[PDB]
Amino acid sequence: EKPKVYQGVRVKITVKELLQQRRAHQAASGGT
Amino acid sequence: PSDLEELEKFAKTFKQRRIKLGFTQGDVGLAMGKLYGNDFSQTTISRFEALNLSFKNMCKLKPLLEKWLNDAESSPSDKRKKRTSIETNIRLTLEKRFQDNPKPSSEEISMIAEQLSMEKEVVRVWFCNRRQKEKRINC
DNA sequence: TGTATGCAAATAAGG
DNA sequence: ACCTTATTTGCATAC
Repeated sequence: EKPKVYQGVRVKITVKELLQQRRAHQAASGGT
Repeated sequence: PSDLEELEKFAKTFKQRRIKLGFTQGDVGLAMGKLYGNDFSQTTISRFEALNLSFKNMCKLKPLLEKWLNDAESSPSDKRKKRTSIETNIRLTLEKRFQDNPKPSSEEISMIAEQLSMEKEVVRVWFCNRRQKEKRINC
């Protein structure tokens, strides 16, 4: 199987992605 | 007012409550079409519940969805152009026109519209979108 | 038979 | 007007 090249428009930053970044930051902040 | 914390929970809650009411994703959009002028698609509803929409796009849709669910839980029940479907034959001709002339003039757009029996603005938008696609695919 | 998604029409907002 | 860039959406279709 060969990777295709994504053709089209995507939501630049989804809420899903924003939430994941918070949890990553919160993990480091919670530790510090 | 909304926050990523509230949006995450509403998407979880909304899906749970809508299934119990017996509504499918598409039915929600159609009910939204009657309640609110713009008819929304199953695709948009799925993206809202999956948190795969933009922050502001979700913030905008949440109040409209909240009213429907509360109003429909209360009482038991159950300006945007439609996307034009371009058939493979029309698309192949347009791609051929894009090769010979990347940026058509309005007069050239009008002729192509008459040739393929399509409305002019759709052809104009198609070339505008096609040009952007070429930019992304070939940086 | 619903739900997720690739691809892309429609729209918004500057020149 | 219509070019641009940048998002909002929705057919069609694979799950």
